[PDB]
Amino acid sequence: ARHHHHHHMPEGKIIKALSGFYYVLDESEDSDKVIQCRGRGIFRKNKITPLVGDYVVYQAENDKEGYLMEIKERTNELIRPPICNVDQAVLVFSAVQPSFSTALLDRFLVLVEANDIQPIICITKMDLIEDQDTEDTIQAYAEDYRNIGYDVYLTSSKDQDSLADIIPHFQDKTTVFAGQSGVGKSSLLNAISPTRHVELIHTSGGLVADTPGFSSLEFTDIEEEELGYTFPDIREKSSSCKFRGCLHLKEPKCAVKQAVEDGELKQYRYDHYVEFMTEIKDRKPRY
Ligand code: IUM
Ligand code: IUM
Ligand code: IUM
Ligand code: IUM
Ligand code: IUM
Ligand code: IUM
Ligand code: IUM
Ligand SMILES: [Ca+2]
Ligand SMILES: [Ca+2]
Ligand SMILES: [Ca+2]
Ligand SMILES: [Ca+2]
Ligand SMILES: [Zn+2]
Repeated sequence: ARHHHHHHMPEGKIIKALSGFYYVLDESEDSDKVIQCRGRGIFRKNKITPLVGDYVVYQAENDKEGYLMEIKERTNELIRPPICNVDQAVLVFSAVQPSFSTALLDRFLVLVEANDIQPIICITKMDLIEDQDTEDTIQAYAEDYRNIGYDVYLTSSKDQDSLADIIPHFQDKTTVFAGQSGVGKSSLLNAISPTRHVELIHTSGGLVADTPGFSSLEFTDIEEEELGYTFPDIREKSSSCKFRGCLHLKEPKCAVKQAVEDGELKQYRYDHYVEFMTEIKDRKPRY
């Protein structure tokens, strides 16, 4: 028979943090159990605030609140919402209503990439396209981003609500939704179907944040030499640039610029790179 279950140091993930308690999901036993914990019974001197998404060691006894013992090193941390250890971001945009913008997509991609997160791309409202030229343009963009190496899912509004092709990605990951406010929120609600503080919702074998990420798109923490790494296409071509640390702006014998000339890198990707570079540089005085 089962006895003394509570005399070990189990591990779990913080899925909710509210009013002085931390709710820890523990999948490591036949049970799916959520344990209400205080952060205080050990974990100091160590003033670090626990965050939703933290991987923790905790202790808990029968019919008593638990206590966080140790917070594991964080792989990443978002500021708004305050969450950490995020594996993936589903970036949701509309094909029409409003018209799809590679500029907007590329900005979100940079932010996700710069936070050590894997982007997944979702273009919805495909059902609202009547013009064949509009359909062809969106299919071409989708193939472009697939060729860069992203997963790209084209969905109808009242259909994508099912999230059929996205759901498989949730398993054993922590995921956030971001992108356009309208479609991003509606897709997210669809995902987690059966200010407030963010929670992770346990669904389809993984965790999904109940608040959109990346609500502000400033590049404040990104430096000029770091930007190219967030464009996998530019990043890979940068190996062939003559000068080391080439920023792919006015340098001669730049492989990135040559690739754009040849059609090996999309013109719009490079155009956005240069635009974002300018924005980064404009933070500071120039000499
Ligand atoms: O996974 U990293 O820098
Ligand atoms: O996960 U890395 O370069
Ligand atoms: O997920 U990336 O370069
Ligand atoms: O996950 U990466 O370069
Ligand atoms: O997943 U990658 O470069
Ligand atoms: O899997 U790769 O660049
Ligand atoms: O998995 U890779 O760069
Ligand atoms: Ca622009
Ligand atoms: Ca896929
Ligand atoms: Ca709740
Ligand atoms: Ca590389
Ligand atoms: Zn270059």
